[PDB]
Amino acid sequence: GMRRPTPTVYVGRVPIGGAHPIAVQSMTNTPTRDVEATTAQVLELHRAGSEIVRLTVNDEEAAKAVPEIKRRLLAEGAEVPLVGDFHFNGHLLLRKYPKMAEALDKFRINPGTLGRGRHKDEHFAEMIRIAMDLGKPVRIGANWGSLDPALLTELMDRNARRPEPKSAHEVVLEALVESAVRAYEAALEMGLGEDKLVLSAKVSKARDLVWVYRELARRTQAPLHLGLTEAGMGVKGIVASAAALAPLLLEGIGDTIRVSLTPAPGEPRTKEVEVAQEILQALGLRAFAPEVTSCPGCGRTTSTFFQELAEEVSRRLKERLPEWRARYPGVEELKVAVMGCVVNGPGESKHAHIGISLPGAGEEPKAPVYADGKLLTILKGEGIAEEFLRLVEDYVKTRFAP
Amino acid sequence: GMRRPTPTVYVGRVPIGGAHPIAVQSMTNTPTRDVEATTAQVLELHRAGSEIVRLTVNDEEAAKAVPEIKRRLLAEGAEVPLVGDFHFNGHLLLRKYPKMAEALDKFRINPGTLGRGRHKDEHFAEMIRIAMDLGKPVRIGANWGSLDPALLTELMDRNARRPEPKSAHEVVLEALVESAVRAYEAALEMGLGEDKLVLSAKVSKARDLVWVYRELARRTQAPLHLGLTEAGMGVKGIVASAAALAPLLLEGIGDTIRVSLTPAPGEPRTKEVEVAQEILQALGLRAFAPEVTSCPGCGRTTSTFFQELAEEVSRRLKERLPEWRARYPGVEELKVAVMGCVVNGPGESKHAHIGISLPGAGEEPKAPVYADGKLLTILKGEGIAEEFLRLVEDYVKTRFAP
Ligand SMILES: C[C+](CO)[C@H](O)COP(=O)(O)OP(=O)(O)O
Ligand SMILES: C[C+](CO)[C@H](O)COP(=O)(O)OP(=O)(O)O
Ligand code: SF4
Ligand code: SF4
Repeated sequence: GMRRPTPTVYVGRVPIGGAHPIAVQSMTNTPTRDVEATTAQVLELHRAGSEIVRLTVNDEEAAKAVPEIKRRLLAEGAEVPLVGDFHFNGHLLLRKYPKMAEALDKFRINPGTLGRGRHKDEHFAEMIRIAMDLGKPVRIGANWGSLDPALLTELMDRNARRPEPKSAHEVVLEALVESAVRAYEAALEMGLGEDKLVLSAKVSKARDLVWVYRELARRTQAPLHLGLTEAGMGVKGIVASAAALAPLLLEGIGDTIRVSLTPAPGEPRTKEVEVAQEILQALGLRAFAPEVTSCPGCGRTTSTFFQELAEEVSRRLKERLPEWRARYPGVEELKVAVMGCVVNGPGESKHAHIGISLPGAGEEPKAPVYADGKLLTILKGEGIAEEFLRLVEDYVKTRFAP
Repeated sequence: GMRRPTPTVYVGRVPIGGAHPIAVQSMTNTPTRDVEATTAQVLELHRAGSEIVRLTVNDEEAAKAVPEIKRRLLAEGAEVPLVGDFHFNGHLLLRKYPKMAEALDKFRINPGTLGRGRHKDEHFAEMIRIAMDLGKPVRIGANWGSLDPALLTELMDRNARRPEPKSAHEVVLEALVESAVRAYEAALEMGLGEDKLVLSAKVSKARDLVWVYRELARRTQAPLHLGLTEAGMGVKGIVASAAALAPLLLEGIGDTIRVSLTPAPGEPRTKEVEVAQEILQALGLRAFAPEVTSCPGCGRTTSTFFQELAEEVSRRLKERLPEWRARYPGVEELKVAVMGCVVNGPGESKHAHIGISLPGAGEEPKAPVYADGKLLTILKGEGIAEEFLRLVEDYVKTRFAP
């Protein structure tokens, strides 16, 4: 289950591929024609951790805005790469607005939103030609919400000739993979470099996504852009996204990710970037920020004190991070434990860089603190929380000193 | 990647094993001695979907309370099975309080919290004897927060003799597996039935959990209780839990799950049960409630109207569910789509049972609705939301009629 080798594709300054960290990306939801709102959100997403940012380029007004958005970003020294998302008229917009084409750092094509049969091949070829002329990379991104219907008919007739035809659902997933593979092969044949081609083939159900990506990974050599499309709102969207991605990421499949959450009204667009980072950090693939390991608490602990302490520690680590990031290289790998009682508290604290085990039911009112697998001190009284946070600050300064 | 066969273990009326749905469980956080608070929370957890509920049985006052909690549950016709969580003094509490022993529906033993070496074997044997005498099932639950240190030394010396010794971390994971396996074999040898034994071996990091469970699954025949221990707070705990479980569940490993979230202060203990259900539903393993598939929205849609509609649909489905569950068998499998524009909106809506595709940028102000893969109607004007919800109600009545 080691990382799938792939050629490197640069999206701006960010390399994508088997030799590189899995890159977090996101997409804006502001109208792209609104230069102020869109530039602000691109910066917001980038500051949250979005290494690459996509924006829809849906019409001429959007196309006209892109060079000004890019100008404004550069003016503040924000080197975030921009992906243009094209559907239906990508070939017209790229042809008509060469300054937009040049301002983007990558073009997204969807093989199912090119046009009707004869025109499809030529629309696709025009986009690919422009990308080659400008040295831009392309994502060929299929999505089962926009599956090429002629290809689906071809595969439905192939399936019908089988001694045991597969289900309609299965054929749809075959067709999605085929859509991406065919387009990938067509681009290569036209001369686009392996260093300029990323593929995706998204579906909205986890088990299907796994199947699809295993097929992509086997059939192609490209870096893969992995995501569960239309994952939805709230806890459902978070859970579905994690569930879908983890099996693939653990098998070494995927070179960049996007988490497709529906924000609740008033919820920041940066939530999807947090989720993406948590997925990669949970699986030990990247480290972005200190993490807190804590027990659920049970009838052995005093629920509110323990929950308050864990919350307070997490809050403080988040407040310290900007400073820590600047002073203490490697601090993103910090593991801190906050535990409710003696059953697992010392042991889990010993597995962390530093951890505290509160006293639970039946225990003397003292809280041992462990660091690097051994007892550091024992805390008691009021301000356990502030004392522990001081010990954590001390530990960081020593362990992650430059 | 089909379901691992296992013998069936009944926990109360709930069967656990390869022939049965993966059971959702949880654990209380109230002091077990508080009969009113604990009974209330057991009912709350059970009504949220916890098919089995664990409670700590840490001391004599807790032990004395258990038969009254069980009485109170039965008095309201709540047949929820109770698992007693025992550490350090399990053998003393079960011996001293036979009415507690009989009131429980399953005993949890942790091989690392039995006692010191010589006494450990006898403590374990006493618990197992009582379980056999009463016909109770047992979980032998190892946890790396409470790993038997003598076993770890034995395995550290075995490792040191290897031509290429493994890391200390790797040896810890070996020891955790060995702890569970040895105890399982010991229980079987003493005469406890294969129909009375569930195993777990929990760690707090996802990739390690996968390794551990693949080993358990191979080395034993028991049903497995799967969970990422000490998963933590908030989005991190949710994501880590999903990430850890999905690879295993998709490979067919795991017969019951528990999600080990730390509640934020004032957050209900039922959140962990929601998360558990979302994991299983995301992976197509169980269906608990209708789900909404929605796009993230982008610069093609009007952010707030779309986000409000998706939120409103999700809210309404949740309000209708108790009634629907009673009237319309199978409704838990309902899939509804709410989509932002024409790019993926119709296609994704066609994959749902019923879905709506709002008009995005450039489009006529009309919203097609699809059901069973084909156009049902087209909505326009105000009250699109109420009209769509009426269509969904109509669709449910027809499709899931008894
Ligand atoms: C932006 C858009 C056009 O496909 C989609 O509806 C959803 O975004 P997504 O889930 O990131 O999927 P794509 O990579 O865009 O296929
Ligand atoms: C309740 C308790 C005693 O092990 C733990 O700290 C945590 O609960 P858990 O994460 O469900 O892990 P166990 O199944 O109890 O090993
Ligand atoms: S460490 Fe103690 S308080 Fe925390 S859930 Fe475990 S047993 Fe309960
Ligand atoms: S369906 Fe349309 S509005 Fe929704 S994210 Fe996709 S492209 Fe954007």
